[PDB]
Amino acid sequence: MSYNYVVTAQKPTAVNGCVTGHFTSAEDLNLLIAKNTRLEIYVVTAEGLRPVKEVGMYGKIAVMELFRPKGESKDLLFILTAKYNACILEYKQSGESIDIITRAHGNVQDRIGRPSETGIIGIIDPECRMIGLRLYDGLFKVIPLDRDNKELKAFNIRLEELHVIDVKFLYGCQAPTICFVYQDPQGRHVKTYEVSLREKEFNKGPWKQENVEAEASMVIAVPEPFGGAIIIGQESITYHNGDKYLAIAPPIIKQSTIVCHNRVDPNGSRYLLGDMEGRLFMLLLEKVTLKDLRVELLGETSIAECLTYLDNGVVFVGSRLGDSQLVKLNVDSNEQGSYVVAMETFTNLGPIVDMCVVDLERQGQGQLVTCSGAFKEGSLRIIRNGKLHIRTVPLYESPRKICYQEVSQCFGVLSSRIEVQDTSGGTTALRPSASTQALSSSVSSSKLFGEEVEVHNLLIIDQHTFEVLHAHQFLQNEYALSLVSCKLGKDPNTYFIVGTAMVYPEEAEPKQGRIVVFQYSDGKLQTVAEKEVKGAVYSMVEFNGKLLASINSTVRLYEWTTEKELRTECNHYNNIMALYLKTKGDFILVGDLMRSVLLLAYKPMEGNFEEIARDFNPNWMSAVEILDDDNFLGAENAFNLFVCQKDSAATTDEERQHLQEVGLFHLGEFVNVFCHGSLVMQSTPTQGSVLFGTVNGMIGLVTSLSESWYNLLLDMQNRLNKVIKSVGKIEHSFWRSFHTERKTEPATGFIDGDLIESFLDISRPKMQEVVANTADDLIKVVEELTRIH
Amino acid sequence: SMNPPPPETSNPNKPKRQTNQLQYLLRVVLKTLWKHQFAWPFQQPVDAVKLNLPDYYKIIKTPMDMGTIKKRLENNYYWNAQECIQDFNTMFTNCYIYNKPGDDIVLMAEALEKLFLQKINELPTEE
Amino acid sequence: MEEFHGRTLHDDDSCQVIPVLPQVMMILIPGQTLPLQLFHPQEVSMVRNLIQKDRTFAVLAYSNVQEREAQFGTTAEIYAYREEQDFGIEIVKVKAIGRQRFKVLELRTQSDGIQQAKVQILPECVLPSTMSAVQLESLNKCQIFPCSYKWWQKYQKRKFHCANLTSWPRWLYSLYDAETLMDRIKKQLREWDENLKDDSLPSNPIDFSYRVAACLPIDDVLRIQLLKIGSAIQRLRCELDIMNKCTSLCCKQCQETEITTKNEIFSLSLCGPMAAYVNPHGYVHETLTVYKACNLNLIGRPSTEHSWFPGYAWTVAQCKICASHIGWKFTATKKDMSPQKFWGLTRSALL
Ligand SMILES: [Zn+2]
Repeated sequence: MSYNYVVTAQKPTAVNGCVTGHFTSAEDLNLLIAKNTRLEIYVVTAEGLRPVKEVGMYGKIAVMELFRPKGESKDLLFILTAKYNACILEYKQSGESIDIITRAHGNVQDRIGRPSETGIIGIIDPECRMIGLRLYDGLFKVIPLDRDNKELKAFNIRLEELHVIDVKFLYGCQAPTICFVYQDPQGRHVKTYEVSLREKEFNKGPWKQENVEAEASMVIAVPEPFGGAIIIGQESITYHNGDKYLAIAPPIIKQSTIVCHNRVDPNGSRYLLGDMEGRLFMLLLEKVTLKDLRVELLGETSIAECLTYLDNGVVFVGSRLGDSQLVKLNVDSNEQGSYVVAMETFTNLGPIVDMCVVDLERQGQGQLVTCSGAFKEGSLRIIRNGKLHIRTVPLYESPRKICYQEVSQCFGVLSSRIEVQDTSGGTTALRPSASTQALSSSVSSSKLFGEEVEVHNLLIIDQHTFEVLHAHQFLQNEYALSLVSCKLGKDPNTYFIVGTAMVYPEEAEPKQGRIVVFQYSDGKLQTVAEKEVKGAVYSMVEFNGKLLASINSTVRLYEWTTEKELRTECNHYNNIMALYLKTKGDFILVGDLMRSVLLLAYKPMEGNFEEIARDFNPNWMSAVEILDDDNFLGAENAFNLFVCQKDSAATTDEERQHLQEVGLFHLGEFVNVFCHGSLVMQSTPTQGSVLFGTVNGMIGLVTSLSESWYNLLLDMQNRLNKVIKSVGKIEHSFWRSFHTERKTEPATGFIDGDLIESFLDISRPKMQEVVANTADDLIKVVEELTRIH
Repeated sequence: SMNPPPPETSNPNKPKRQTNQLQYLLRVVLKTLWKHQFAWPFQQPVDAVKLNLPDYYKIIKTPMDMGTIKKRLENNYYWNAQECIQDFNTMFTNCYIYNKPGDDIVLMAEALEKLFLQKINELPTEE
Repeated sequence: MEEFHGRTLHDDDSCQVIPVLPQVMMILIPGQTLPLQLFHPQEVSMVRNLIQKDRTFAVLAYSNVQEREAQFGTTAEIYAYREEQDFGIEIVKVKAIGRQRFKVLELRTQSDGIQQAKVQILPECVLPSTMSAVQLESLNKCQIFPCSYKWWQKYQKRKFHCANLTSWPRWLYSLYDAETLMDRIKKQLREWDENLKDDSLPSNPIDFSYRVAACLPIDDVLRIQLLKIGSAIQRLRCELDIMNKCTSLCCKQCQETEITTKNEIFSLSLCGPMAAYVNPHGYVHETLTVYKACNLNLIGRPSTEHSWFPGYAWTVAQCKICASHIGWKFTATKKDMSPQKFWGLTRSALL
């Protein structure tokens, strides 16, 4: 009924997993980079890295580990998706044709069991005999590593400990053993359990339950000749083996808790460490038996999600928020201290919180500006077609919202910086960000420890040079939410409206909020109108020369008078808390976090808003956009997209006030914001253009289609699945279907552009096998769907 | 807190008879004490929930009020005068043990007893 | 009464034929105990059919008591029943308990006399953590956690650390977090009852919301809007709506006689208006500070002996109708003291 097309214009750039081993050849060292659904294969070199093959997978990569069993000359890779699909792959190359093959495929999802707080923990035994996966609290899955186990038979063993923090496989043991730290009403203890394939039940480990740190989170497996496992919390790095126990409390790691770890030496002497603050630490083991553990700081890198060691001090930083860096370490040479040097900077767009299609130089070709990164990794990215060129503008503070003004010729960006509490009574910045580095600074009108304080700033950046011209520092305990740059009422000057809200630790619901107005003329920013309202201002929209602002649940509209002040016109109360606002002509869209869609229209005859249609379905909402008068695109929980259509020709009042959910599709990406337009230059068979930015950096486009075009593409999708071999032998009809922890529904009213465009990539006999009820006539139709992005 | 059941105004087990002493204890003794201004917090049992007095019944094992005495004399519950006399006595004593001297509620109890003692001194012999 | 162990639960959205008791008119909350006594032989006959079947009977959520119209309803299970032959006629005592919410499709009344209803079971959708869909693989281990003010500050920053990745911030998801929301109800629950949240209050988010739905005075309309909820998050949010809308302060016994309002609530004590205040014996009563209060009589005299508030005489203030001990009427002794006269009503009597 809806008929839509969704194509991946830009692949996700955020690295979720990176492991080192021997995937292509037994002699050649290989690096595998996981980017949400995409897989990258690289050969480790002295100069840098060499690309061989890049393959797309039908599942969100969560578990990726390299292992070598008996008989196998080269390492086999284990991949577990978010859809719970276990697959073992091997590299195959003959002459020039590269084809990754699956030795074993199967699903490991259970009908009964609640997901754990830590989620899925993927660990494989060092001797390569069994795979350990913690999917649910108290339940432990064991899958055997055999030539006969092709369908991958799995068994869940009942464990006494529900809450498991981190589980790994031990070294220097005959029988497979798992070491873990659990939480109980007493505190936190480290316990070991021996696994037996015959009994299919848990047994006693090499040592009893030992008391550890109250904030013990990480567990690192130690190989021969040291053995055992290292447990690091927030304050100290503990060591366990049984009777042997070593404890060291470093004050440099107290600043930020270590979240990621990597093994450097094949015996277990050097260990790469990465905290939340992007600092790089080194764990040193002294020597059969450990003498002492040494912790040493290397420098400052990108916020690492997972670290990996290559060759000759070259370390690849895998960052989800920031740019991936190939950094050199100076552990050697006693003359000069430890210093980290970045060699190659990989472009990472993830996460995307706010984006806009603005013509800057082309005045025809759309140029997208994104609020990428977070904290010190927060930077602006300018995307345009070249292949897609990306221009980076560092900010060193968390970006929130973005707006453009063609009159003043500058961008209005919202920013939030972290400033620690001062002993005397104040705040100080960690590092100089765009706000403190600004040419001119300004403050608002005031009224009436060791803690990190979030301070807001209104940034003014140039559109060609991209320089911080002006910064407006916000009041104490004030949070910025909405920012719009549009002309109001009869006023010719273009203003920047801010929808701030006062947040207090004791005040759960925001009872205070400001509607500040700003003008930018002669290179100076000025306060125009201040409107204090009882509640929070989440989203703002322009409605035919008027400003629409939402206060908690109520929807309000402001008139722009000649006195240069905001005046209340009419108030529209709502049962649900108003969070999402979108408008076109007269139709106004209202949405909350509980996926309760509501449509309202401003009737100017009576001078208020009338409830048109409302849809109530509970799910975690994230982003929404109006496609047309009846169709509206929305983003919900478990990385999915939905479209709901109303009927203006409905004979009954109950039917027209009801919204029909016609759109169902699993994107595999989390959308936070939506904006209209296209990145290409401005005879299209596709109707409209809606671009989107995600958490992992994947940028795509949503466009409506006709009744004939939909059927022609739908029938092409079921035929392409037969010819194109799926990476991991997982169904496309299963992967693209609506996914939720309670139900699974088939995909309707959506066409995946990722499967349609792949027709050009595949060979001629596979092309002729699809068109057979014409081979070159279908190519021109596929080529028409590539020009749009 | 829990309110205990009110005392038995009419009971078939306990013996009862109509005497001239009980007639005076209802028409002269009760009527004068009932029509008094400081009689309202005694016209019913002192409620542990309303007045929020939970430890009141924990100390006072034998609570009484005029309201119980009024129904007992009307329905004829007492045999001789002493049984009706003991009901009035317990009534006042309960407040004296609980409420300390100086309270407004103590002053009423004492005001009624003075009018009670002047009438009980004029109590006649059984017919 | 004869007890039962078996628990019957019908499938979600599946159409089921369940009879409706005519005597039951009040809206039922899932898990709520209902003490029924049925005298009519045909009414006792319906119960006799249920015990042998599945003990599940329908209770209509009557929108209008006049036309008997009801769009929704709740299924009630008979866990206990007793058949006592009293003075000649058959009487049955039924203990009911709520199981599942339902949508009324069609009301069909039998030729026998009793009425039946086309029932569609409402899906009790339970959404997990909002952060679950955005939580990073490295911060997953930080999700488990081992002065009340300090705890919630650390709770928000840790669990909702991935807020920077989304367009919305930390504190916004707190307004949707069940554990955070449950505490907000617990706060006002303590402002009326002394019972600790450890035993008197449940831990499960769905069950906890249902208990509140009954205590707080909610007229049919609020009760219906309260049942249209099929998810824990929608229930607590709505409970907060009632706490921020009906501030009507009355007497706990009268329930109709107005004592004071939220507008008259003033801060004299540094804790706020209400804190712990003990009189000579040893009673811990939370005393409210208000300017003006209606429907309150003055009994006796104001004595300055052991006064909680500094240099004020407390007159024994009581209600005009039920005559319950509401609180006091503090009057200033010195001419240079303000507020001169203000009411000191205890929590125990305040609604
Ligand atoms: Zn009252």
